[PDB]
Amino acid sequence: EPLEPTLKNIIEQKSLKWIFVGGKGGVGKTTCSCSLAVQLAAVRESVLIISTNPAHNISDAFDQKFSKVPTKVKGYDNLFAMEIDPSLGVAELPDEFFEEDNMLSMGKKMMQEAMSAFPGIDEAMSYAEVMRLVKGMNFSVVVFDTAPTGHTLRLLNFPTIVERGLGRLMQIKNQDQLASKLEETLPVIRSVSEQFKDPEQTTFICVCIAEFLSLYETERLIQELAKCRIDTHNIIVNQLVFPDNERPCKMCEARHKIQSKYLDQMEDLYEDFHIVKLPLLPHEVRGADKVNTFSKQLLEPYSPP
Amino acid sequence: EPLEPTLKNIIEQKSLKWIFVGGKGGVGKTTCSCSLAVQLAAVRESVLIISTNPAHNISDAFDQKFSKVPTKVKGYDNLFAMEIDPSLGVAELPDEFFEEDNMLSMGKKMMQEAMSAFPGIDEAMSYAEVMRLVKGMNFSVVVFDTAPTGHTLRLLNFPTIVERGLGRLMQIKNQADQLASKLEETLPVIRSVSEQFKDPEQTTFICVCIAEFLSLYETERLIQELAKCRIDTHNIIVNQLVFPDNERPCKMCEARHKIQSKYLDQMEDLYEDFHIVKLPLLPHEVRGADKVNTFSKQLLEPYSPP
Amino acid sequence: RNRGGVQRVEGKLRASVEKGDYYEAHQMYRTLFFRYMSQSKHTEARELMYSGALLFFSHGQQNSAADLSMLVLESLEKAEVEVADELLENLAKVFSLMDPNSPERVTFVSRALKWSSGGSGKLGHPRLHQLLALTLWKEQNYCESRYHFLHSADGEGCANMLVEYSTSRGFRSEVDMFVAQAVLQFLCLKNKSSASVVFTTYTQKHPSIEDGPPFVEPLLNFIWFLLLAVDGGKLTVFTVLCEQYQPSLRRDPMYNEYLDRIGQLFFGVPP
Amino acid sequence: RNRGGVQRVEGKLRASVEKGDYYEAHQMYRTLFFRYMSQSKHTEARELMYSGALLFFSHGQQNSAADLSMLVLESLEKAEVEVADELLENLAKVFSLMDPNSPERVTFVSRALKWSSGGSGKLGHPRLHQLLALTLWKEQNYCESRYHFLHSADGEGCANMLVEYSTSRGFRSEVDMFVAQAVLQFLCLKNKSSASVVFTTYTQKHPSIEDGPPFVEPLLNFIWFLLLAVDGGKLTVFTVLCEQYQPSLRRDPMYNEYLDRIGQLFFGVPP
Amino acid sequence: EPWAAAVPPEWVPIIQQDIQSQRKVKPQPPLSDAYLSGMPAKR
Amino acid sequence: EPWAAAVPPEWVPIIQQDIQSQRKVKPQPPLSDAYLSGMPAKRRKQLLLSEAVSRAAKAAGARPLTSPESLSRDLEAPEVQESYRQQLRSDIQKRLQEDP
Amino acid sequence: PQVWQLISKVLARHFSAADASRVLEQLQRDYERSLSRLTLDDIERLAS
Ligand SMILES: Nc1ncnc2c1ncn2[C@@H]1O[C@H](COP(=O)(O)OP(=O)(O)OP(=O)(O)O)[C@@H](O)[C@H]1O
Ligand SMILES: Nc1ncnc2c1ncn2[C@@H]1O[C@H](COP(=O)(O)OP(=O)(O)OP(=O)(O)O)[C@@H](O)[C@H]1O
Ligand SMILES: [Mg+2]
Ligand SMILES: [Mg+2]
Ligand SMILES: [Zn+2]
Repeated sequence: EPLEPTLKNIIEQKSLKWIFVGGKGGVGKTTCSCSLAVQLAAVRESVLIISTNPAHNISDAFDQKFSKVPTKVKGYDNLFAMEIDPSLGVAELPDEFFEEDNMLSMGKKMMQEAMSAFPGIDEAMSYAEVMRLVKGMNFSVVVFDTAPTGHTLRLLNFPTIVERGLGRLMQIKNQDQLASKLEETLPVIRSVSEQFKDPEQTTFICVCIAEFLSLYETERLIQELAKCRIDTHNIIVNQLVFPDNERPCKMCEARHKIQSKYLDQMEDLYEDFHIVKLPLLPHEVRGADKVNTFSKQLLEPYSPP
Repeated sequence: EPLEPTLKNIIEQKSLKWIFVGGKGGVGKTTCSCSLAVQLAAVRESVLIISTNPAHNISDAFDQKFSKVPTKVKGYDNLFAMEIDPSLGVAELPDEFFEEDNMLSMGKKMMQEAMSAFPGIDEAMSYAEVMRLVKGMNFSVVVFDTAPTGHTLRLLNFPTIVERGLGRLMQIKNQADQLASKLEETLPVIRSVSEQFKDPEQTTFICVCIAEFLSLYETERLIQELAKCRIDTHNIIVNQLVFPDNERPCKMCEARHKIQSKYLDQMEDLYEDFHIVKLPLLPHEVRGADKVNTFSKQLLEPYSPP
Repeated sequence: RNRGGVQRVEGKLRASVEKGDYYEAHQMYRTLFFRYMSQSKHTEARELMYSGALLFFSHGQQNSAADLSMLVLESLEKAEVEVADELLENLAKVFSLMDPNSPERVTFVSRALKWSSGGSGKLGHPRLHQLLALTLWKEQNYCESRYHFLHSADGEGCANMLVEYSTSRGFRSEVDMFVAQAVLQFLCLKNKSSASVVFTTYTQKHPSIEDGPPFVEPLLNFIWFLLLAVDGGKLTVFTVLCEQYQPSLRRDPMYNEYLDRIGQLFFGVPP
Repeated sequence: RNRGGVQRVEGKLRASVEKGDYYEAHQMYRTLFFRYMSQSKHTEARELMYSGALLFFSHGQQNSAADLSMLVLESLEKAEVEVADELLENLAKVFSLMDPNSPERVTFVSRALKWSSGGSGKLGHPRLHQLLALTLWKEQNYCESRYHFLHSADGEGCANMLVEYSTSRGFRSEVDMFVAQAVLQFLCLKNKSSASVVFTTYTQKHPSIEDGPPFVEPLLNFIWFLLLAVDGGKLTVFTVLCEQYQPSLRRDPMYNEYLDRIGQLFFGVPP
Repeated sequence: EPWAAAVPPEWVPIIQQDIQSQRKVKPQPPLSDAYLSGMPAKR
Repeated sequence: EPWAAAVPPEWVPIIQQDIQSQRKVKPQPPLSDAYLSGMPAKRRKQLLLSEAVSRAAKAAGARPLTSPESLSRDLEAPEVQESYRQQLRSDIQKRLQEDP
Repeated sequence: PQVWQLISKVLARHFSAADASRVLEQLQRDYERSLSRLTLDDIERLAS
């Protein structure tokens, strides 16, 4: 009667291009997103994973360091990973063998120096790389890792605000050469914006644990996404504990009852949402083989012994 | 022989004014920060908590919703809490007896509206509140439930870059005077905050982490970044530890204890000259004044498994 | 089944409220409100938020009650409910229950006024302004009470509050100026009837002011003649009155500016 | 107050490397680097990072090795180590080991050049430029190799690489023009001796270039005369040569502005 | 008087007394802050 | 000779021969991509019939009486029209021998 | 005939005679310049 507690819909919906994973910190966004990307790679032609989260962990999750440029993930023929650069791409040859456009380039260099550590620079470069990918159209689907809920919301909000600002700037401009740069970038910007607003093109995966803070922070996140009109109809409950009735200790029992309370709360609260439940594995979840094994149950529904 | 695994150093360092808490998301920054603030409130005359994280949870931690202006915490007299504003001063009551400056009004309105969701505006307004409190001085010490490592480091470095930009502007004075006067007036407070953040006796950073690969090395990276910013930090909070009972240890507890032992030994080897205070995983939700107080009690008393 | 979740949520909210888990109850209220607004059950969501806000205010849960009141405003706005006197009364009641120093009231008021017939402008609806002014006056927030009264249309209550405010704070030499200022400000806006009624009431009721339209104080006589002229709208009379009473108008420079607006608003002075 | 934790960490790093847990080993390498730099054991930290980078390269752990090389550069920068041929050759080897397309090569090269004789100038120490040029030439990346040679002080290898590059990619009517551009670009920079040697070697050794400076190509004869003239700095002779050979110079328009700098670099022409 | 014609006759008398009062009225003392609270941003 | 005086005498004959030759020689053909990689990369040196004809009309100032959609429909990439690109491929194939 | 008819046949249908001739001659000059613009790399681009 209820929706299937599996992400099978995500795998099936081939029209899906952009997938975002978010929630409270430490719920497992990184591991869950890696698992989802691994599952997708088995179906789509090419899959990318992007860690917008500063101090990126996808390298840790896959136990294989990744550069800013996408690189192939060991053990997979079409899975690629990349860690966004919070800094600007200021690398370049030291200078030409003659004078240059220094009169113009110097202001740009000062701007880069100033904005290198600007608080919003991380998400700004994330949006820049999103635009670059939209231009490239290289990977069939791209998954995202976003650390907090608030900054994920800011990133999702960018397209709208940037498009509005660009439109207003055009109106003020037509009220010299750089105008080209506007018309060059307005289409692509718009192109991504609609994609973020189109449920077919994009979707958002909320991942949470069975606890008060996690549950209600997830609720706030869902409401904010509704405000931004970003589709989302599946949630990953992570780090569940199912007591081994053969040998249930005190802490396991208490944690299980707490998780049961909040999981029943979720079930009542989130009708018409797929609710995929993931147990807390004993061994660490790191490395391609472990991540693949953990992801297998992300599609096949889990059940306690 | 090693450093005492308790935050007693933080409590006794009465000169301490600003306390930051950070680390990998979900390790317990909010709960540990609340516990530390509760402990301090029993010593300092008045302490404050600020939820820098956009998704504020100190309300959830204390089971008592807090406004955007400091408010006393239920069950305490001198403990205040607040949540940073995610928006600018858009709500106001304008006058209408005369024509208004349409150009200036529209410019300010559009600026604030566009900047309302602009990234870092959370950090920008957090810095604004930092300056407001520095002028206010009303509170003895203020703790921050900082956002995850990245944005926290961005915020911490913000004073340096803003001070440098103001210095550049002073170097390029007018080469609209009310704007110049305002810019000149705010320099001393920016300088004061920048200096304070750099003083070990004035401020310190508490790193909180769990016994796992990702959390451990995220904490390591954060520590190195703080060293780059020269922000003092000499104590870590290992959180959510598990100590299986000798009687009936179950499979999951056994494996998790093995993993945590490995990574905790790693931490002990890696972080000499740090007070590594260890907190267990309680069997009940840590929410509400009583639960938080009980949890904080052991945050100062060196915990030892039965 | 597919909808039993909402009912179970509501029952759990009731149980938590009985238990006193006020913060958890507030969270449950927010969730229920969002779900209802999803189903376009706007009226039910608004009623639930109103009841919850009143309940939290009764228990002193100031912040939670304020948040639920804000949600009430969200329901009214998103549902585009036409202004109704009962809704204004409810909003004023909620605003009364809030803490005067808590900034949320401002945040609330600015929102509420905006919702109330937003087409008119920042004036909102005069009825709501009158209610807010009455509430503030009962709370002795004389500055804001006077502000709202001026934006209101209730001349009589405005005059009574001004009389109390003058007898409380103003100096002996300022008694007329208050009403004059108020009257002048009332004419900075197009509310001449309010000016007439408030001036009449202030003159009659105020003990320190002697009765009789031919007032002893030159300033009161000037204001009375200015009201009569505005009734006649004769620019020449207005200029004559302005020139003759210049020493009195100089008692406060702001008066001059008001006159200018008045001249524009009632005597065709060029912009 | 240390208790031998660093030694235990080092042992664990060794064990992890022996186990084939490369990523964890790289993490421990970073940790050890920072710990050592705290103790100011700059030389030991640099040696450890260099060895680890070589090890990771040997096993194909590209990104980890590149990160460790970046750490080597960080150690050199912080320790303010005077440039020495051994360190430069180590950096050259490390760069050679990196993957050509990865931007990390660009970043590492830029940082190394900035460090290399950082106080001398923005060009960087010629030895590093020459080593990078050789490495790129072996890679057949003629563009960057030529760029570095131009910035380098070596002409002989530059001349040979130019000969090979022109033969492989240059057209029939461009053999002389390649060396012309190289010589003019060298001369715009103060390194005139490099221009002389590269011209001599390229002309002597290029199969399609006849021996004896009196060449068939008028442009090459012009370059010869220009090299002779710059030795004396006679502006009138320079102008004579420029005007007379204008048809040859126009083959590449940029040549014109190049000559301009020559005039002010060696003939004292005002800018 | 030139202005007397504009105003209706019954307004005329009081005005002179008012004028006469304005010719003997002492300077206005400083205004109470309560009065000051009644103006916009500019006071 | 005017400029002969400034230069050393030994250069003058060679300069004379170069001057004579510079007129007999034709201009330099377009630069190769190889050499084109040398100069600073700021200033650098048509199978699509629809694009080519549109560009030519815009440059010459010509305007089709019918909307361009009709013209595009007429040349809707048939084999006979793609004989255009086959002829271009053949032309470049013949010109390749000039400098492989 | 050759490419010139291939272009003129479609041009004359909707262009004016003078406009068609101008477009054709501009196309011919562009073709000549492109042949001048040719390089060893152009072989790969035109082959596709
Ligand atoms: N099902 C699971 N079983 C066991 N450990 C898990 C599971 N899911 C996640 N973990 C571990 O829990 C820790 C937190 O998870 P993870 O780092 O993926 O979270 P996150 O959403 O990326 O957090 P952050 O907000 O810090 O980016 C990591 O050690 C991860 O390996
Ligand atoms: N010692 C503990 N014992 C039991 N539960 C704990 C403990 N510490 C934290 N928790 C719970 O773990 C979850 C995560 O902790 P918490 O929310 O305080 O972390 P955080 O660092 O503030 O999170 P985030 O970075 O996502 O804002 C919460 O349910 C918290 O109640
Ligand atoms: Mg993560
Ligand atoms: Mg937190
Ligand atoms: Zn257990």
